[PDB]
Amino acid sequence: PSVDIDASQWQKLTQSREKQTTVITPLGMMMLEIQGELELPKDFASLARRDSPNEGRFSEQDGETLIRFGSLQIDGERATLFVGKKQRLLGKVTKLDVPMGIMHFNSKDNKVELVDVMKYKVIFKDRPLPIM
Amino acid sequence: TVKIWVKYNEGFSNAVRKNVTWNNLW
Amino acid sequence: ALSAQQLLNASKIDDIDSMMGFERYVPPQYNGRFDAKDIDQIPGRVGWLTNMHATLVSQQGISGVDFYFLDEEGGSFKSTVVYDPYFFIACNDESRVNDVEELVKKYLESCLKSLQIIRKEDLTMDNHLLGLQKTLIKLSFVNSNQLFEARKLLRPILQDIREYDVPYHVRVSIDKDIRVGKWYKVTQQGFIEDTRKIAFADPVVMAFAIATTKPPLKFPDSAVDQIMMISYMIDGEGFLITNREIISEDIEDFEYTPKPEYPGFFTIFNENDEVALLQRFFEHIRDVRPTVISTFNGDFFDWPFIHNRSKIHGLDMFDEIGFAPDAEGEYKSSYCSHMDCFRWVKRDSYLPQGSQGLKAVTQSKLGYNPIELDPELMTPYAFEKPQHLSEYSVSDAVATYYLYMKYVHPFIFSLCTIIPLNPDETLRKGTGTLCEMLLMVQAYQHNILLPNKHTDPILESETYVGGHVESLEAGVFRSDLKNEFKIDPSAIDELLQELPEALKFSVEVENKSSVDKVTNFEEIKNQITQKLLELKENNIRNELPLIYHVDVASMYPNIMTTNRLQPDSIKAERDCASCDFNRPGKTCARKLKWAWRGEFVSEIVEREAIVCQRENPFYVDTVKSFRDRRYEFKGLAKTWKGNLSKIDPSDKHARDEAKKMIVLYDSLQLAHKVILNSFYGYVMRKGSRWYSMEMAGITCLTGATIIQMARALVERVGRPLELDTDGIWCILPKSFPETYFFTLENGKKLYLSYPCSMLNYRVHQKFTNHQYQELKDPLNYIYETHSENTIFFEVDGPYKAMILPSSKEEGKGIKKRYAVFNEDGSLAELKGFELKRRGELQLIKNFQSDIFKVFLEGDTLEGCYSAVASVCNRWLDVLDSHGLMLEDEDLVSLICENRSMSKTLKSTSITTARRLGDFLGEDMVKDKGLQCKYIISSKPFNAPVTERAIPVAIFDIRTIIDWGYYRERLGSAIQKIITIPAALQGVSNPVPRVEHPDWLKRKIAT
Amino acid sequence: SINLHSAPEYDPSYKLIQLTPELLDIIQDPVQNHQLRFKSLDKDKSEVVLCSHDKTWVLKQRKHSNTVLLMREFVPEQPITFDETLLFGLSKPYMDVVGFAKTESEFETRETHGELNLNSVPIYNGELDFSDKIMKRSSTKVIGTLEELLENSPCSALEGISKWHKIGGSVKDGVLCILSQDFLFKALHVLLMSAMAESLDLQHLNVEDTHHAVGKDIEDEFNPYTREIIETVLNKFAVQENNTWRLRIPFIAQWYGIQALRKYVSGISMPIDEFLIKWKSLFPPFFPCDIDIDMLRGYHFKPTDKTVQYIAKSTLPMDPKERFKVLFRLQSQWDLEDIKPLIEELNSRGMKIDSFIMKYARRKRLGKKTVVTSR
Ligand code: SF4
Repeated sequence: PSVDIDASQWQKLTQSREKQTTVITPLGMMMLEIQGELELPKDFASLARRDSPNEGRFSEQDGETLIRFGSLQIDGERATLFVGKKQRLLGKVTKLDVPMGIMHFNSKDNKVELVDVMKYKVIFKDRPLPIM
Repeated sequence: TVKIWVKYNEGFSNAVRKNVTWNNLW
Repeated sequence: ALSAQQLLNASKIDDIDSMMGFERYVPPQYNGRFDAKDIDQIPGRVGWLTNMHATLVSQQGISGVDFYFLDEEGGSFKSTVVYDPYFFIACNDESRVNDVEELVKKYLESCLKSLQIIRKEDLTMDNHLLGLQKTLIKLSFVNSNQLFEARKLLRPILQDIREYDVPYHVRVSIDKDIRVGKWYKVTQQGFIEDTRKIAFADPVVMAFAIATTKPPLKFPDSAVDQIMMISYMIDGEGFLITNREIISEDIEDFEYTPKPEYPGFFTIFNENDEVALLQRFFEHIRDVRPTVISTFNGDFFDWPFIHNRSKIHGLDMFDEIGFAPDAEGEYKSSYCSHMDCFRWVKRDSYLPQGSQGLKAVTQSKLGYNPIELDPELMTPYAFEKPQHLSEYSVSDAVATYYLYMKYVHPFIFSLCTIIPLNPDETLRKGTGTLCEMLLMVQAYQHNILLPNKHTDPILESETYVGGHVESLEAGVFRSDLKNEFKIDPSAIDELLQELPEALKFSVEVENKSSVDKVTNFEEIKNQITQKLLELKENNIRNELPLIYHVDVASMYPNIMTTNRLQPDSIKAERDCASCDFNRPGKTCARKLKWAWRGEFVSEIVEREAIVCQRENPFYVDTVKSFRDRRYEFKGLAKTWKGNLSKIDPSDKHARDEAKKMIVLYDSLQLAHKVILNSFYGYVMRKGSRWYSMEMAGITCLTGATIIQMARALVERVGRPLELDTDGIWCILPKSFPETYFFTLENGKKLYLSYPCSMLNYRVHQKFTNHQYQELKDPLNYIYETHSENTIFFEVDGPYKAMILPSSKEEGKGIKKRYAVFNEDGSLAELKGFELKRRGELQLIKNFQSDIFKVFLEGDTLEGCYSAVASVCNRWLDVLDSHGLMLEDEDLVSLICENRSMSKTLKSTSITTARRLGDFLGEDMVKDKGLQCKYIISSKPFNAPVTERAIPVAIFDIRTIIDWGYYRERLGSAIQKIITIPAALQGVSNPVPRVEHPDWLKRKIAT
Repeated sequence: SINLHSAPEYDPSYKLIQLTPELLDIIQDPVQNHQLRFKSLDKDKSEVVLCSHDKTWVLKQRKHSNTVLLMREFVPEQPITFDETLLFGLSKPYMDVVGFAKTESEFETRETHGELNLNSVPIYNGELDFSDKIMKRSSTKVIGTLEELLENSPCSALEGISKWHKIGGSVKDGVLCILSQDFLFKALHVLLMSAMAESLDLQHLNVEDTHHAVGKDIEDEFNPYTREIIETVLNKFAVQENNTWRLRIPFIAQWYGIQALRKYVSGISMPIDEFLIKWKSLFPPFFPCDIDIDMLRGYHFKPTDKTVQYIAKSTLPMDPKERFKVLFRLQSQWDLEDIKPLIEELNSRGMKIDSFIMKYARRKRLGKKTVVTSR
């Protein structure tokens, strides 16, 4: 079997915006890689209901329960990641040597569309500490 | 609302290169 | 009779061997002139020698030795040399040598193969120095069995022995001057070394990794557990064989290349079961015919497992690949080396025992971290994650392959070129025996009669001091913190006095030059004069230090060569009875001090012994010459470095041999280095043939005197902090004269570190043997005397930081524990600490690994103790809050304690082990390596220390844990690393829960 | 700070592909429409390749042990306030992003030679009325056009056409086929005989003049040398650019030499001199070319140094030891530079040929020649 690469949408958005300079592209996209395992609840709908608005850790967004699972604070190349109430990660923004590409394999129609290119990544390589 | 965290991997390992089939993708 | 049984095993081995490609080659007859220079004319076959073995051949069998060669084209053959075994009997009455001859002639009616009269040197015998030799009866035998019959005849007499453990292969390799790794043309006249070929040929190399089943929490047992995978590599290409009765999916072909240097394309063999994997394994091995197979602890785990499943599957490993257990239970063939890397790891890698696992060696030597997987998850993964298991397996195989090839291969293969043994033997014999055999080689070539081996059991104890160690100061010293020096001006006065000759000596003796060609002699000398005069005036000074380490280069071998020291030089109730005493001046005999230490209760008695300056020199010329050959290779190395840079970067230009050459000469000089320093330790070994307690005393006392002179100078011009056996860490004033560089007339430069040369000059002024004699003309027995001294301190530094620990006990330091930092701020050595000791709290390891690097921040002492106080307070928060401010998963990992039992169950290690034994059966604790997972519990309250560890993993944790105990152990560590040096330097307790005890405040001035 | 959101379920359709600079530049060319294509020979077994219009990459998936979350920007529908916990170094959120994908591997691309899947393509021996014969066999695969063939083949378009030209692909009586060696070269020889018969410029050949030259005095129904055949011969033995052909004269002569080997000196090893004489005489008159055995190095063998016999490299075993075994049976002594092109395809690592041999077989030289002596 065989199928062509669709790159029109990314190309049109790409041509009108500059080459990627910093960690965030002019189109507002980003990746994330973590040296570890994200221990998440086995269910999601149930825990979003006990979530209080002040905490806002398990929000409801457009009928989908999104979890506010942590926070990332970007200071230049330095980045620090606090997760929950009990985790803190110190890290760095690193520029990809080879700009990777995320794309989309529409399995239904066996169609492939190039979605985006990434040039930087936010990495946390040290063991998490409490947020204190 | 307080049981979300990351189990830290001490290091980084990159696995063996593997061949890709159409079925690996589909 | 018993001959013919060895002939049957030999013929079976011969069949195996011929099946593997070593047919007996017998080179053509050549009645002509044995010449080594026209080697290419003589009929025969040129080969690189890669192995050799003793054998028995039929016309009862005849003993001889087979030598295995690789040709210049990658091929192979075997050839055999025959040789008569022999040993000598010495007689105590020469007048009846004919009677001894006649006696044994009758006594040995048929056991004897032949006899002949020869003369040897006896160093105990009067007038041996004028060439009088000892007369012997040589007794020869057809084989070792006949030798063994003679020894059994002799054993009742000894109740009421010579050459009894000399390996047959060693005796032939030496007498024939043969070494594995060298090139020979095998001819009728004998073996002719091809000196034109030096570069090794390329052996067949096999690396493999197995994966096996095991029961939960117990060890694999080969009677019932099965192999689930076998992975292997042949010359850098990977293979994986799978037993699809157990591994739940077919692994597909893939590439694993963990570094570009190391490509790994793996082919998969999905086999139905265990026997099939074995036959494909044996078959592939037979296909490729490896002559090295390497493992890690394959002799104790892998191989017996293979043997027992083979037996279980009706396979005969000897028939399949020629491996069988030896007397040690190790699996050996004739044609293929078993390189169990663990022996090399334990003996030669220079790593602490805490780091002797494959992981730590991989990290140290190959420099990256492969994938690791708990065996308990490996069995479920057979079903659940077969790909993950396969990624793990090939990571194992790649690490082992390249580990062998990059480190073990150059080292072992280069060392084999001078020692007359195969790699296996060099791996397994004691270093003492290694020393013994080298000296035997050297002795045989100089016609020196071997002493018998000492045999008395150990003076029941003999734990004398070998080296002198003192802890003098603890604390942090840093190049950005100023220190106080109190300079002794009279040290400077002595130095100024020595200065013309010390600097001239530096140029001409230390640097092997001549003052004539030096441009800046007077300049340098003025600059030094000014620095010393300045220090002399302002001798109580407070400024930034230079943190130096000075260490004498190869201390004891240099002591040996300077003083011509060896065991046979010890008078042993007689000297000068027959050779003339007066004409040297001390009546020939040179008295030297040693410090004797007996255990009988310990007592030191100073003693003195006489070393004749004319005795036959056999040990020391080999060591001096060996030192020079290493220096040779350092030179050659440098020339090669120039070759390694002159050339182009097109790696395919027939210079990958040159880089191998570079690596090779590197390997050769370090292999010579290790052999050089083992010459000292031989003289203290149990059962030594060259035993001298006196020699050990002389070495320690001489080194102690040199190093005490050096500490006493630095102590007068700076501040020494710690001294251990051969090293001195000190601080010198920044104004102290340090490094200069003379320019030669040709423009070359000679390095000068002035503190090292001032000490080396003093050592040569005070410790030169002016009585060194050497045979200038042996026929007339005339000695010439001269002055020898090759003992030189060298200096390292100045460094970025230094941290020294203190004991918890008054006026006591801690030896063999320190921290040292390189100029770049990195950690150079960690010795002795709990990290290294078996059985330590992971929390403590995590603590120390966090804390050490944080002492380089800040500009003052108080800020550094504040920053480490802060990390301590983080740790105080985890333990004082009993871990509550912490997710539940991170806690369980940190508190486990694991302990090895040094004996059998039949201490805290003992109780945990005992309870594991009782619960899971005594077989669990009859063996070593029992995984004892435990915590020290709060409960039972009021129970003794030996009852404190009860295994709990076997079973709320926050109330079970003795949190005060673990914080107190960590406190102890905090005391040793942070607070007590702070305390002795007058900084108030930055970790207040560990209080300054009274002794340290009193100890110090305050 | 940035507010971090996660979807409860990621779409595994989003996957990471390594994009080399060249791939990126190609990718960042809006001019191309269908120049990039994911290709694979089949769905369950064969590898999947990435092809540009002229280059091909093989895909390699490489797993990693980290958690990699792909996110993109979203506008939260309702205002939400964060719990400030013991968060130091943590500012007010100034974006909300939601992780919509979580990828566990990367896809490495290595440039590789695209190859044609010549599974169902039959061999043509010059039978008249071949369309009937293609239905005498049960070849379900129909190849109307080369593009369809290329589409289900693991190669690029340009790679496909080049290989198609290389293998002498054609179409006869409306059915695509591949000419046998014998009939192809016979048709070539007769064609060249017409070419010298019509005095065409061999450096500026076109399809029409050549087709007319072959079929000038023969009936079209019994003239198998059609225009498509003409296009094949031009695309095989000549190079185009309208686009015109120029003959690769030493190459054609080499082909002719291989053909001569296959007809006359395959079952017997003639001394090189006589075969070259007959060979030379075998050409159509006045054809300008000389000869050397190196031109047929890799296509013939020499039992001794002064004799020649044909050998096809295709007949040699894939496995080095087996291939060397049969090579040494064919010629006791080989020249190193002579034996290299027979084993070149097995020379994957690109290193010195002697090291490649030394794993299996072993070398032994002489004065000018370096030979290999397998046991
Ligand atoms: S001390 Fe000198 S004179 Fe005396 S035995 Fe020894 S070597 Fe001879």
